[PDB]
Amino acid sequence: YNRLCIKPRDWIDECDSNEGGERAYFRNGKGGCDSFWICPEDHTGADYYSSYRDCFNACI
Amino acid sequence: RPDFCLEPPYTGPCKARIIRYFYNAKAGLCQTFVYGGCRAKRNNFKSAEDCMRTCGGA
Repeated sequence: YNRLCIKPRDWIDECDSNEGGERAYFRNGKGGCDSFWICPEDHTGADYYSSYRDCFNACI
Repeated sequence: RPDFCLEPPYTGPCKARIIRYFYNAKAGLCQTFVYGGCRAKRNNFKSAEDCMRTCGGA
């Protein structure tokens, strides 16, 4: 099971694309995935799932 | 890594002003904190190297 499916517990704030935010999808614990806009300073550089489909197929 | 590495730094009840290293699990590396001089917990190292060897990836 890929750890990239799980949103890091410390991430609270989101950032818009106009301030460098990058959209990722994580499991939500309710049978699906939800989007999260990652702030540059929180990002790990990992290649998180970038579409709902990829997250759904790998994490649920 | 040992569980004590995930604990917050502990200054303690004494009043000395000694800089020590602790492993900050949120950041992934060792940072400094002020230690009071007595009743140290395990996440307390005298050098950054020793701190990374113990908590970096053990």
